[PDB]
Amino acid sequence: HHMDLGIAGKTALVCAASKGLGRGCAEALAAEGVNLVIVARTRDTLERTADEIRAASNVSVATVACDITTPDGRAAALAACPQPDILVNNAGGPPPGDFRDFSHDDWIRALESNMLTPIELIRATVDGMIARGFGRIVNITSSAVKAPIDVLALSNGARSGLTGFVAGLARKVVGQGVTINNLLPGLFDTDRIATTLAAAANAQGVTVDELRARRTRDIPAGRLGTRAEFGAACAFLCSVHAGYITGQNWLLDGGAYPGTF
Amino acid sequence: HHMDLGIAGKTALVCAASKGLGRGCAEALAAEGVNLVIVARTRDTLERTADEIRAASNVSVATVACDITTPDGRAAALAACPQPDILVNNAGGPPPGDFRDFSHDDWIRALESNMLTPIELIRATVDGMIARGFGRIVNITSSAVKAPIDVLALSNGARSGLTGFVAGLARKVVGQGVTINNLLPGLFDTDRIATTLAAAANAQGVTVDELRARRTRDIPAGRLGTRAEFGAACAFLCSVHAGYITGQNWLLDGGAYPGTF
Amino acid sequence: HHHHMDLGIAGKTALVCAASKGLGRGCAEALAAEGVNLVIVARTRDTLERTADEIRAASNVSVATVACDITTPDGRAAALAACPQPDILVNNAGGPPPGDFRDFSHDDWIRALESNMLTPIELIRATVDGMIARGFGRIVNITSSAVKAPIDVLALSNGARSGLTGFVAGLARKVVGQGVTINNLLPGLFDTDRIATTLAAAANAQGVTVDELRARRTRDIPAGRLGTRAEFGAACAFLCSVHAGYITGQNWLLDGGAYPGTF
Amino acid sequence: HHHHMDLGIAGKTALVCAASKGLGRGCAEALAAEGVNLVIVARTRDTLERTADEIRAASNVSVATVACDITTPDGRAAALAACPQPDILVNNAGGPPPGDFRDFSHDDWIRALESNMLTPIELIRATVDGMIARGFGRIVNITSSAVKAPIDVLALSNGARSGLTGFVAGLARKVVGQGVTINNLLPGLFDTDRIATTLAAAANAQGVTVDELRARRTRDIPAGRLGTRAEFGAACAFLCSVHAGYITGQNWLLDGGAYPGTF
Repeated sequence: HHMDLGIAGKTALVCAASKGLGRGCAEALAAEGVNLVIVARTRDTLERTADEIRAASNVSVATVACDITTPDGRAAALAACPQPDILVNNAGGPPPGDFRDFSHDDWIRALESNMLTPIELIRATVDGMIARGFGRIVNITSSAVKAPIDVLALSNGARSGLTGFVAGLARKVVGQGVTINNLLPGLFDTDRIATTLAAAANAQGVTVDELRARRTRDIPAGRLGTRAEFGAACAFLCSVHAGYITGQNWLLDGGAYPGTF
Repeated sequence: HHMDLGIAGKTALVCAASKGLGRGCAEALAAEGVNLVIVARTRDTLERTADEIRAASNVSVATVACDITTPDGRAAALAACPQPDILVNNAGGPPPGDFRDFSHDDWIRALESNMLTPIELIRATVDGMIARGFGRIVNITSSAVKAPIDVLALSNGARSGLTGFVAGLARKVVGQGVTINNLLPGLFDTDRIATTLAAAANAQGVTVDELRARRTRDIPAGRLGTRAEFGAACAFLCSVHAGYITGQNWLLDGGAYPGTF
Repeated sequence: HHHHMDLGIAGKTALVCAASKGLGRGCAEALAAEGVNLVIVARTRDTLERTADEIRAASNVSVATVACDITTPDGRAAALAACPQPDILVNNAGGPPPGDFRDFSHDDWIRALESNMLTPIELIRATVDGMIARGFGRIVNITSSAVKAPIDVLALSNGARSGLTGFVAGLARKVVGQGVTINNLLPGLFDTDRIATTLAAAANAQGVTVDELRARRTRDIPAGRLGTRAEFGAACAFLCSVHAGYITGQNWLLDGGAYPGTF
Repeated sequence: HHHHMDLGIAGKTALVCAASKGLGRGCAEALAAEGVNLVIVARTRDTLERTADEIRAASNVSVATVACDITTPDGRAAALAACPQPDILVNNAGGPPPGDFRDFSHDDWIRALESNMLTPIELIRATVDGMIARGFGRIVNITSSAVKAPIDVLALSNGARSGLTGFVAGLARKVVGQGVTINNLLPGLFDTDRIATTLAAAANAQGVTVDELRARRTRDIPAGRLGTRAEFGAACAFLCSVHAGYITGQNWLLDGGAYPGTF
């Protein structure tokens, strides 16, 4: 009698889910019987990922290729999934830089991608969850929310704004059967991280294996995270066993962040 | 293909597990195939709880009736479970009061029960976990660690001391396959809470149903927690999917604590 | 007889936002008592120039005024023309009205982010390089105790002030080695004209006496009183002092113990 | 010409623990400059009385000394006999040596809890009722930046100082409405004699120059320097002032930005 998360037959809208942590979340939810609508910008990769999840599990996997940060792209995703039980917010962050070089429009784009679009997706779906007495909102943010990185001012700001908004709203809807929680990944072994690592490796003159050992040395767990274990945490939060858990900021970083809290 | 926590056949030592949250943890672990050694002070209740878990699951459930806060009682528990894979620390807190009335010995007893005994149990078992490349330590503390209650100075102090100790040690052993995490319960529907509630109800002149509605009004989720959902969180932390999670303080309180973090 | 604390900043210059009344005026008056020359900003001219008159009489520093809207590019340019090289910058702005985020338009979010996050960041961007060049800077952002404990009806300022706080944390570690600190002051409930006006409208809306509603909110404050703009300004002045150069990226809660978190 | 900050506590009395040198001496000297009469405590007589001599010459307040061990009942009684009714209490004690908790005896934990948690709590218990009766009290506990970011080799002080911090949080909300505040100061790395002695033994053990090891630890501090006992004492004095009565249960980090957490 293994752990039954109790969400088979529910529906999840999973953002930026063709690769990486979003993909890991979709895979974990489908493995528990959750039907999916998965969103990304690029058609080809999104379709292959859907084909793989569909073949591995026994659920439907619809796809929306769109830019969810625009009004018409957001409407496209919501038309494909108008009444989700589960919403996984997720978006790429802006490139590193010095805030002296960021325009006003740079700040707006970052706030739209990593704060206002998540809030609008919650806005559009939360009343249906309330009416049905069940909802699970999981926002993929970053361990930078706990310890902001110097060169990531844009996502430091935008994701911290989402986190403060979530803290207020989570307490408002939990009594109606809807939880809202944030997952804060540290460094995870995704294709994006790998091709990023290969960028700074050829730049810093080091090998790719050498620079990987350096970033690992700063992780007490001595490894990167995997998209499977991240998806597993997402699935548990979405379960019928987690309805007393809301407004939480779960750090999945192998202990790298040094704070007591 | 539901979620396989991957811990069938492992061994767990669960403290103060004849009733309440400790019992819920033991039940959840046994349901995932974990063989148990369960500890309490009173023989009769401990044996009935073991009989019930044994009958419901297919695992062995050994019992130790002892006072784990003494050297000889701690040795009794460790003799019954010398090499656990999983350790669940758990102990009743001291009664409420005014610190002007607490003796030095009151402080010592509270520190022994809720801080030093957990640390000694970790001390006695962690090297075996390291040698085997796997360990899970879960400390049941309290939501008071995040927002200390005026009349619970003794447990406010002792549990905060354990929490600070854990933060340092968790980062040291995670690379060796051992995680250490704290579960912070809010108000849960246990027999202890119920008979406590009936105490302050006959004292304050109110009904038992009236005082229950009052404490609920301060919980945004509009209900008390259950020992099953608490045990489910413990089981997930103990799983092979949670090895990148350490040093965490997971609040299970229906959103009552108002802080962003 | 006794020495008493010399904050060491006499003759420096502070740019203080929304300084015509309330907490911003408290910071301006506390800095003026330390010998800091002032440029004070507000949208309306009449009240702002009256405040300048009164600070000039009460202190021995120069006070200049800019009536402008710092949430626009033109208003920010006007402020920086009048104070191009501040040693001290106090960011400060009123928050948006409360409501339910399901009734917010997209522009409600943009305006809240502009007022309470992007405008402070832009003023920091425009002033920090001069502070670095002189080896001394003090930036104090007036945010809110709501940053520690958000409530759902203040969704707009919850989000925007939290976003500012997250940015500040990153930048503060980058510039402290060059003599610039960046810290946030988080007020609970303070005895200002704005608060007294807002409280009266809630008492008339709820059908209760102003005394009844004042007492109710005081019951939720362990200190049993409201804060004063003077004690708030005093904390601002200490952060701006030569004795606070090892303090940066902090979020100092001035709320009479109202927030119950250990941290 | 300029007024400069009057902390309003001239003529009050402070009991300052481990005040013969280092951060405790910094707090004593900062309070004496505000007109606060002193009772200063340390275990050894010669250094303590020398410090009293020097503070007396530098200030206009009375200084009394108690050579005692405040970790024992007798030592605490001696301290309270010499200062039965302090307005201000500064708790302060050196922490245990570093090590691996698997090598600690049970008594190692008891002694660490006594020194860094139970002794401060007992001194608060012995002095708080008088502060309440007079409507004014200031308690400042010197803890450590390790309370925010514990490292495993400091397990003993990690646990004991965290336990004190959790107790303080609860009590601080109970007494602030009666005019008593309780706050914690969390030092990072400060330029004291104790630190210089410890650093030299690590440089001789590691086979490196003292300069080499000093530079290495400074590289981990964004401020690029060590803290001073003077700026630490200044923050203590501000918390002890009449301008800090709305501040309680706080944990002020003085570490040059070393700890990277937003909060």
